[PDB]
Amino acid sequence: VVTQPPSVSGAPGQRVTISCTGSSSNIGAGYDVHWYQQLPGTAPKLLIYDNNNRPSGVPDRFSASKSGTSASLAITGLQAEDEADYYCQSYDRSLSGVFGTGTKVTV
Amino acid sequence: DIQMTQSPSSLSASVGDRVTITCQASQGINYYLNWYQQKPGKAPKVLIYDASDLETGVPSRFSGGGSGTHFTFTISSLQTEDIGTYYCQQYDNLPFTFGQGTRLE
Amino acid sequence: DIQMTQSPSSLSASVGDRVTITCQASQGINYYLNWYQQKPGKAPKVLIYDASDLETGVPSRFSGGGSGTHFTFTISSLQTEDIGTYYCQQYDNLPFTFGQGTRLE
Amino acid sequence: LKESYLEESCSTITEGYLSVLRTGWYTNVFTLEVGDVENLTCADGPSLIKTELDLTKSALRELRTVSADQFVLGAIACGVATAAAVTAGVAIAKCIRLESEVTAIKNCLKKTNECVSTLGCGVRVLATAVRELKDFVSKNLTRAINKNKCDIPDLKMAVSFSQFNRRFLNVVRQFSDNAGITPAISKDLMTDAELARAISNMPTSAGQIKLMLENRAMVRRKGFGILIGVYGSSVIYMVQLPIFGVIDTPCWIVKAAPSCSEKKGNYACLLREDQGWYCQNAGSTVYYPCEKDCETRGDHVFCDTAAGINVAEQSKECNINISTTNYPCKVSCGRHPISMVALSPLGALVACYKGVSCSIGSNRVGIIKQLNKGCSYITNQDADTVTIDNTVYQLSKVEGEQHVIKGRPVSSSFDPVKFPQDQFNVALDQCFE
Amino acid sequence: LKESYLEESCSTITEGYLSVLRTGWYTNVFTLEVGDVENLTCADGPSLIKTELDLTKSALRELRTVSADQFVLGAIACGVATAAAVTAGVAIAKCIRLESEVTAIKNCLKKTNECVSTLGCGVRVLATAVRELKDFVSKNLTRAINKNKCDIPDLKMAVSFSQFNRRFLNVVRQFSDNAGITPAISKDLMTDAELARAISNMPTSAGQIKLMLENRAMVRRKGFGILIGVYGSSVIYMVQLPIFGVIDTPCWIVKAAPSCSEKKGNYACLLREDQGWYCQNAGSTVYYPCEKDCETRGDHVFCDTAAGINVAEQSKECNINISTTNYPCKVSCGRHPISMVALSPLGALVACYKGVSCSIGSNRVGIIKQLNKGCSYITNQDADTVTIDNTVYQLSKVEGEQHVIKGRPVSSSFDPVKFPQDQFNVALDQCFE
Amino acid sequence: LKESYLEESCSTITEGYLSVLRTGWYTNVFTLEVGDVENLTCADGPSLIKTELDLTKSALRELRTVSADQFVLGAIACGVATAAAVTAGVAIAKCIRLESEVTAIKNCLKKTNECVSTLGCGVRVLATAVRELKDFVSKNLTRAINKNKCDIPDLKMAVSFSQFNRRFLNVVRQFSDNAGITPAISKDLMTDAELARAISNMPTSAGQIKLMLENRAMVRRKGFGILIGVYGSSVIYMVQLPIFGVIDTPCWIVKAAPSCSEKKGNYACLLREDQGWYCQNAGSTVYYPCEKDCETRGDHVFCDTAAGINVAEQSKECNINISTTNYPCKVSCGRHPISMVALSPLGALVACYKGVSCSIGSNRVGIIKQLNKGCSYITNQDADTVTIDNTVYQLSKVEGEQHVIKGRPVSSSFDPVKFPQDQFNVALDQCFE
Amino acid sequence: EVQLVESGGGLVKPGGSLRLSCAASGFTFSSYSMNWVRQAPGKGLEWVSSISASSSYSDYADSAKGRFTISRDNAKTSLFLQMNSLRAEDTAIYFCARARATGYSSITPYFDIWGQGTLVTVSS
Amino acid sequence: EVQLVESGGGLVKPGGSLRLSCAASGFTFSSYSMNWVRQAPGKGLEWVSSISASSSYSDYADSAKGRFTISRDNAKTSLFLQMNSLRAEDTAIYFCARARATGYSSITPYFDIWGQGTLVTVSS
Ligand SMILES: *[C@@H]1O[C@H](CO)[C@@H](O[C@@H]2O[C@H](CO)[C@@H](O)[C@H](O)[C@H]2NC(C)=O)[C@H](O)[C@H]1NC(C)=O
Ligand SMILES: *[C@@H]1O[C@H](CO)[C@@H](O[C@@H]2O[C@H](CO)[C@@H](O)[C@H](O)[C@H]2NC(C)=O)[C@H](O)[C@H]1NC(C)=O
Ligand SMILES: *[C@@H]1O[C@H](CO)[C@@H](O[C@@H]2O[C@H](CO)[C@@H](O)[C@H](O)[C@H]2NC(C)=O)[C@H](O)[C@H]1NC(C)=O
Ligand SMILES: *[C@@H]1O[C@H](CO)[C@@H](O)[C@H](O)[C@H]1NC(C)=O
Ligand SMILES: *[C@@H]1O[C@H](CO)[C@@H](O)[C@H](O)[C@H]1NC(C)=O
Ligand SMILES: *[C@@H]1O[C@H](CO)[C@@H](O)[C@H](O)[C@H]1NC(C)=O
Ligand SMILES: *[C@@H]1O[C@H](CO)[C@@H](O)[C@H](O)[C@H]1NC(C)=O
Ligand SMILES: *[C@@H]1O[C@H](CO)[C@@H](O)[C@H](O)[C@H]1NC(C)=O
Ligand SMILES: *[C@@H]1O[C@H](CO)[C@@H](O)[C@H](O)[C@H]1NC(C)=O
Repeated sequence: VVTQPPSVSGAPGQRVTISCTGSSSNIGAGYDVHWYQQLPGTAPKLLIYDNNNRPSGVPDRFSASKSGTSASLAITGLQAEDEADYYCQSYDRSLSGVFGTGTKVTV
Repeated sequence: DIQMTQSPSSLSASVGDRVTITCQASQGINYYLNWYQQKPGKAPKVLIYDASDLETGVPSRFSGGGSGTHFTFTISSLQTEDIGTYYCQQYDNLPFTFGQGTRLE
Repeated sequence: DIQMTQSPSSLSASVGDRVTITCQASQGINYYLNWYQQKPGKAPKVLIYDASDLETGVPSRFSGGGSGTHFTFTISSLQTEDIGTYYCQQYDNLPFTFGQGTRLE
Repeated sequence: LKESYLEESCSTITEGYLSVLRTGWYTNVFTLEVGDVENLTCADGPSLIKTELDLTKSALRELRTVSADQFVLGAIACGVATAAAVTAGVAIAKCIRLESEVTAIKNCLKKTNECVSTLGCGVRVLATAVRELKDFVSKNLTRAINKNKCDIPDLKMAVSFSQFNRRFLNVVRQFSDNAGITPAISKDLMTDAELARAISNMPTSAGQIKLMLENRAMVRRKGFGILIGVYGSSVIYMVQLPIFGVIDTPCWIVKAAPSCSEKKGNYACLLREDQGWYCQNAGSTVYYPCEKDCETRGDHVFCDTAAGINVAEQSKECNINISTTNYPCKVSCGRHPISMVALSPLGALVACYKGVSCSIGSNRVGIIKQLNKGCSYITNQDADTVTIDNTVYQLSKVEGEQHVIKGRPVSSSFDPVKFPQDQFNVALDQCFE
Repeated sequence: LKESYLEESCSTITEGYLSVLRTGWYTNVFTLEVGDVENLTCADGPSLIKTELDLTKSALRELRTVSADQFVLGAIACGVATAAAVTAGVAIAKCIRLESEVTAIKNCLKKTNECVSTLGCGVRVLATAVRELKDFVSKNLTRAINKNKCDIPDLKMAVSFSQFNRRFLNVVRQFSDNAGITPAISKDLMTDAELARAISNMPTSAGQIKLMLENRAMVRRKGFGILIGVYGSSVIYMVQLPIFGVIDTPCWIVKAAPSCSEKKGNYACLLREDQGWYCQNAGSTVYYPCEKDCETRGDHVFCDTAAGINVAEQSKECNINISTTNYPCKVSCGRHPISMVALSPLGALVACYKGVSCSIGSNRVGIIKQLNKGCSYITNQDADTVTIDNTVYQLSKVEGEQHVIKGRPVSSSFDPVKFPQDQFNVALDQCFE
Repeated sequence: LKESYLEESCSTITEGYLSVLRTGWYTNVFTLEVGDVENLTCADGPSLIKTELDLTKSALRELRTVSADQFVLGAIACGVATAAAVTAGVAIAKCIRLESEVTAIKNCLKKTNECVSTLGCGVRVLATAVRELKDFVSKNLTRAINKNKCDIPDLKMAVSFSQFNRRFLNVVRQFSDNAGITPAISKDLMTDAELARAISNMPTSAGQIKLMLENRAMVRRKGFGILIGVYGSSVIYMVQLPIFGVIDTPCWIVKAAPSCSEKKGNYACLLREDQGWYCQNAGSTVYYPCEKDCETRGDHVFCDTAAGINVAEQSKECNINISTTNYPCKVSCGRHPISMVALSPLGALVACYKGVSCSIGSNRVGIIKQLNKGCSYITNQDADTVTIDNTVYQLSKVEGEQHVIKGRPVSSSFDPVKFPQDQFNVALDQCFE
Repeated sequence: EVQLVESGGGLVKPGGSLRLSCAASGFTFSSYSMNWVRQAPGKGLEWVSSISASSSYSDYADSAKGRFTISRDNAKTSLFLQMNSLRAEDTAIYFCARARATGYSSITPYFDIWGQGTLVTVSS
Repeated sequence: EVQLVESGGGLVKPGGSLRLSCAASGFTFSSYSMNWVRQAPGKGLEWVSSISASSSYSDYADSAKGRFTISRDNAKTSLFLQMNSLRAEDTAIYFCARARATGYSSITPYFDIWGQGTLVTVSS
């Protein structure tokens, strides 16, 4: 299983950092990490792919990294639009595609 | 002696599951690895020889591969009669060490 | 025995001169050739080993190369303390014949 | 497989090939432990052991000197493909060369023959130790060469030694001859036990794993090796295996032969220049113009994405009505009616014009038919052979569904431009009308 | 040999070569008997025999995985030649791969090492047994490996075994590294004795037999091998030897260099594009644009008819009437004068224009002449060397007769077309007037 | 290194490479003394010595039969380069083949393993004896093979023999496979000891000696060998090592990618066709159009002057305001906008047009930039990777000074000619205006 | 626009069967791997199954093995999930996703385009 | 015209220093090796030193080693010889020469273009 903290919070303009702690079968097996945002009542939106590449049309203040068996998404300049679930995703050598437990951000 | 580490010590899986078992020698043993099934309270039964070759009696869902030092055995779709204990056994040199034996539940 | 012909039997050069010395075995000695400097009234001192390798603390102006049968040694810019007699020495087989020794003055 | 004869242009498109496309590299770093050899010296005389030992030590001392350096579309693409491969590999070797990274690699291989390592530059190389020679040198040969005597009566020692060093000497030959970057992964760089073990460790989907384990001769053939160096008495090198990050997408191959017509007795020939492999990649049509790029195994064509040139999705209009799409389908045109056979997978195109006598026949029956003048499409079911004059071509006996997309050839329906009549690799509307 | 300098196009034609054109394939099917090896196991420990045995048994197990997958005229021709050869070979292996025919082949080779067999698909293959390894494994090694012990003191058998299996291991490498189809016939696929037998068994005229027995290095070069597979413990593979069904017909080679002239001080050039080998085959001129295929030994030029493009018999008018002929002689033309040497067999064409300084000289004399600017023809009798600024070209000291066919060069006698002036591979009358 | 991005033509020129250019050949005539072998016969039965002896004698008897026989500039240059090399070597072998020369060469090698000799044709060849096998056959094997009955119990003899003959058998394999002219100098033709000795004997300046002794892998790679023949029981062959008579002159390499621009939504493109290596030789600019010609080590590019085409000294104006130079700078032009990456030494050119999504990224940061459409130059400091849709190219992490030579691209500033719009390898002013 | 549109979601009694359908439009559907993902109400995303670009490979979560069957019609540009033996725990929104990967470092796919999903309810 | 022009030659007291300069003009100076040659009055020519085309190699006669230093500026198209510790025996005419070689048989250079030379006098 890939684990995230159940929630994080901060004032507008804070940095908040969401961890995605995987294991030696997934993130530690060399598979990269992806992050999705899901605003309430919508399908998820891809925020990040291949650890840190950012799609067109995602604000430059979302930034992410992978290191060891872990990854993190730093939401710099936290803002009212970030009131969403954030799911990391990877792939597992046994389970194949594994989403994390998903972290709600609260502004 | 070739030590025959074998993992995982106990699988459990559903019918239809593509279960896989690993055996890993302490040396190069070429392809000289056999896999056996023992059903509870039965004499063992050979499934694979030479790391990869199906014994004539056994269902073609069984399979295996690897050479040298890491070997793998897979039941490509577990069936209810496949519940049992699986052992690898090198024959590269005397004595013919069996693996630890992995139950599969 | 490997005979170790070494040439020229003597040299003279200025400071700064890129003097070069040759040693030539009677057989193949692979790369098993050492070069020694003997200052007058001193025990010899090793400068190069294995045809090419600087002994520790040897000034990096010294150098050598070659393999098989022909070997060379060069002082890439002579210095006043480098005056002395240079000997090659094979060790490809017993006895470890030294070369004739070439006096550099 | 499927094959449409496009009558409008004397060209086949063969479809239903699936795809495998290399999209990255997986690094396996091999520490071949040459062992204590530079502390052993035979000094008694000529001997079997001395000869193998001198070869081993001479090869090692040689290897320390070896180092790496730390529009006609085909020439372009295969230029980029090789440049990209070496640059991708060299960029990783240049991390591993750092002494902090070698010593980490060597240390994790202390008590295991296989290690997964993350370089400081973040690449998660696999690492492997080869010790068979070191174990021999340390346990057997070091004990046999007493006091530099080594013409011992044990010939089993000398013959054994010539077996164990065989791999090492072969690795030295290959890196030295290729100046540190081999073009392919020999059995001596990576034995087939290690390739299967390395494949099984790739961070990839099980579909690719099974596909790679079956096609491991291709995995070996697409990868390449780079010499890192000699460190202590280990040679360190690395092998870049392919990662096939695109599979199972459609590919097709376009074949063409000269289409001509004798307008007032003058052959207004035309030939399609856009021949070769195409694939869909991730919603883009990709063209692989160089013949080194792509190789088939059954339905799977193994291409390299670094060789591909993207072509507009409209470009398949050249396979549907080239006469009348506005996309610039590339053709050559000119006066001279070359007569030739183009062997497609499921049949042959047979261009047969004034002069040569073309016929088709079967081994059971001899001549079945004399072909008409003009381009003909001979399915591998119509005949076993085609002949062009005295030349005989055996056809590929392969099951598949041939089709004809009918239409009056362009050469026979448009007028050639008066001047220049001969034009090479031009958009079609410059040749005709 | 004869050589005419065609003054008016700065091109030589060299004549008096004799064709030797491959027109079919002869199959030799080899049963290499690897022997009983899978019943032998060494189980006491490391041993010399065990290592050679494990290499043999592993190579055999590896081999079972191997099987085969199944205008710019040069790119066209050499593709067809490659595809036709493989398809012609594979079509026979698909016969032999039938168990109904392996078993016949194997049975006729029961008591003879050589057999002539007709496949059910009608081809009369030769069949050959190689037994030397089976004989050793059966009569020697099976007798020595008592009860899986084989750390045995008879070191003759370990060293001897490593000699007998060497052919087998070389065959396995050559097929595996090429995925079942070798590019050429190694000494390991077919030894010199077997090739001499195979040539002597071909259904061909004694003239071919004698010629093939002399040039057997070429026969080995044009043939190729296909793996048919492993059946029991015999590897079966086949060698397609060439059949040279056309010999002794005339061939010639055309060489050209840029013929330029400074009309109004700016240059105009043309280059003949129809360069390379030509032969008369069966009363048709055949052009061989591949530089890979045609290959001289003495006067004999060996070519593959599958690589040939038929050209109209009028095409030799480009060697007499190029200014006046109505055949579309292909040239390139344009502004920029390349200065270069084209080495013909009996001499050198020397293009020397404004810029470089060209001279000819002999080792005995030094500079003999400073060449006039313009294309010049230098027989190997006029000088030993030609130079182009600092570059020196040694000439072929080959006896033959040289001719000059005089005429004012085309590019000096016709006015260039004003636009487009630079045209690649066009019929001559599109460049001039 | 320096790299000027020439904005107006989407091409880099990379500068500050130094030059090494082959300008002659140095001959070493090896005499490999095969020994007394054909006076020894094993006649008792199968034996180890008999098998090695039979291979040695059969190989020698084989080798006696082996003998040698004695504008798109790229295809021209690599044609001339090979023809010149072989003709220069053959012309020397044809002197050495004279029995009056062989006997002189052999005689001076009576007393020494190395001799310098002047042939009667004046060439001052080096000559070398290889003699280890003769010494074994004479001192050991003749005494052991005795009255035939060579199946002696001494297996050290048999294993020893299989070591000494191994070089000889490899020389036979290489000359026989290549029909007497090897493409490169194996370790079996010339060992590292002999190559270093031969280099140190060359009549050349000390700078070349030091440079060649450092780059001796290149010397081995540029040279080639020719079989003279078998004389008595010596095989005699010669190795042509290069002489690098031009060094240290400037070189540069020009790279280009399609400079497209859109007019009314129609693309117009040009590509520079004058790509590849250039050097100054002796006050002449020389162009090396074929990709086999030149190879880099560090700053030194090792070209062959026989491949070079002299180009006017004005031709460097194609690198500075090609938009107005009067020199006919060769370009292709046409409609179809290829999107591609050209990897330069210090960076990448990235042609990126309507369609593909091009981006640059760093392993530490991901996407740095989405590239603008149009040709872009990406220094290897701006990013670690470039992508073209899903394709990723790793950039060369090499230090050097990148430069930009600014200017509005030609295709953005001149109107294309309406017809023919697609033109291949033409002087630029035929594409525009 | 590049759009996926799921359909066929509804209410099913436990042990029932259902067939979700995801029509794809605006893109070269035969080029892309396709996926189904689901979300139990207020829970995290669960990957369900995947199919390769021309159906040669199919993957399932352990909850989906045997019970579900993914398929695609590249001519209808439609993705299907047959479902059987639906448990109450299978009550979820199911999204189809276009899946994409770059092979450079590793092959882990990511879901660039998502459909708006269809609610499947499994209850009495 | 292809011309070399030496300058800077004059009278120097023994132990003094001097710097000869040879401007090159009319040719692609960066392509050619350059040499200094001298002639003691009425004596034969003596080679003094040489520099490779891009200055990567420099050679000196045993009389010149350490005392002289040859250098070139390929941008100024100028060749220089620094001279130090000038002995009375260094009194000579010094010529610069363009140097050229054909590599065919051996690399021995020859001096195709010479400057008219600058007289250096070393005396009290
Ligand atoms: C190399 O050395 C090892 C270790 O000494 C040898 O292994 C022994 O082999 C003999 C064979 O008769 C056995 O009796 C011993 O039990 C083995 N182990 C030990 C620890 O002695 C090995 O035979 C030697 N030779 C080779 C080729 O490996
Ligand atoms: C392999 O075995 C054969 C016989 O099976 C050996 O041949 C015999 O060798 C002995 C000793 O040389 C002779 O006395 C016999 O006359 C030979 N023939 C027979 C039928 O016994 C042979 O030497 C063995 N070894 C090899 C390498 O062949
Ligand atoms: C080949 O013959 C030479 C010459 O007889 C052998 O060299 C002798 O070897 C013995 C044993 O090592 C020494 O006692 C002698 O001093 C050596 N020299 C001479 C002149 O006898 C050599 O051993 C033989 N074998 C090989 C492989 O060379
Ligand atoms: C092996 O050689 C190295 C070379 O420095 C030396 O340090 C080491 O002590 C040697 N070991 C033995 C066992 O000879
Ligand atoms: C066929 O020609 C028409 C008319 O020129 C063109 O609009 C269309 O794109 C072409 N269609 C195909 C499938 O090539
Ligand atoms: C050799 O192996 C085959 C295959 O197992 C077997 O049928 C045969 O009996 C064996 N023969 C001997 C002599 O062991
Ligand atoms: C050259 O032209 C004339 C007529 O123009 C023709 O008769 C003659 O045959 C041509 N040359 C040759 C060699 O045929
Ligand atoms: C070696 O062979 C040649 C030719 O057979 C013969 O003339 C010579 O006498 C032989 N010498 C010995 C020592 O056998
Ligand atoms: C530019 O082209 C003109 C052509 O007249 C030429 O004179 C000039 O030297 C070229 N280079 C520069 C930098 O102007």
